[PDB]
Amino acid sequence: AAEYAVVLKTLSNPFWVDMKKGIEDEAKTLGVSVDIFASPSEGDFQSQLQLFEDLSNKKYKGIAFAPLSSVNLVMPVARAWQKGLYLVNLDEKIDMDNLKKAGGNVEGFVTTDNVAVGAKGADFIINKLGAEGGEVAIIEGKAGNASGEARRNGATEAFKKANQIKLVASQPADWDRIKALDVATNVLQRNPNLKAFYCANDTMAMGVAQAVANAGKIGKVLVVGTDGIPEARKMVEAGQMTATVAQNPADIGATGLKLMVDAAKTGKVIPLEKTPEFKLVDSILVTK
Ligand SMILES: OC[C@H]1O[C@@H](O)[C@H](O)[C@H](O)[C@@H]1O
Repeated sequence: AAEYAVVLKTLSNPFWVDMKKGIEDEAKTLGVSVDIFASPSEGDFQSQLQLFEDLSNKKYKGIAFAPLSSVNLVMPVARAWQKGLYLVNLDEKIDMDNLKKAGGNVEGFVTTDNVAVGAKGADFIINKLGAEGGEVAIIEGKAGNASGEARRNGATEAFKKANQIKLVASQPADWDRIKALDVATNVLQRNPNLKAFYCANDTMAMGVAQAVANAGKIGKVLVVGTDGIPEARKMVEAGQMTATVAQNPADIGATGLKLMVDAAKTGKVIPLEKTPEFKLVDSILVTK
């Protein structure tokens, strides 16, 4: 067992594959050993809990983690903090109110500005639709996930400021390709004048693009994703997706590791009452 553990969401999604490789590179750069785990699937709240708990029970100095939901890892993260492990939250913000109640904290949180991500996606759709504007929809991540909610809120508030836009639907598809395809299919059927989807990640954006194609509407309905996974960047380049707000999961991972290693060197965990370190990794809009 290595010095440090990492718990990621699922390597079924290239975003997490790239974060894993970023962390592995940074561990070599820093000269520290890392064990990296992930759940089979997005659905696996309980397994991810048991996985975290199994790690906390061994001899790791620190754990960096991206929880599947805001709440599923609260109790095991508290347990690790109590035991004196250096904890870093990656990407997906844990519920800090529930974590405090459980008697835990984290050294730091490393993420994208997910409000600005939503805003960039919406601002690009507003720019593309021009003065005519029209009806738009948001395809959300899992309800209550800080990542998704922030992108929903940034996009919504951007759309609201533009008179010529009407947000007709804003619905969860739980980071799932087929659920995103079903939701978008139904949004299209109910809203024959839809002009655009903003999608809180690329897994969902690719299902949305498939819904648009199925309805005969490629190019006529814009599709904007988030993450910049390889298949979405290809869809963008080929005009099957309009754009994606790329993230840098390698840098989120590498920055989170270094924050964990820097914290462990102080030889005391953050006090319950202290505000964690906060580091932002840039986003970039990818277009044709
Ligand atoms: O795992 C689903 C999604 O989780 C979010 O928190 C990440 O920032 C990525 O958008 C990822 O695709």
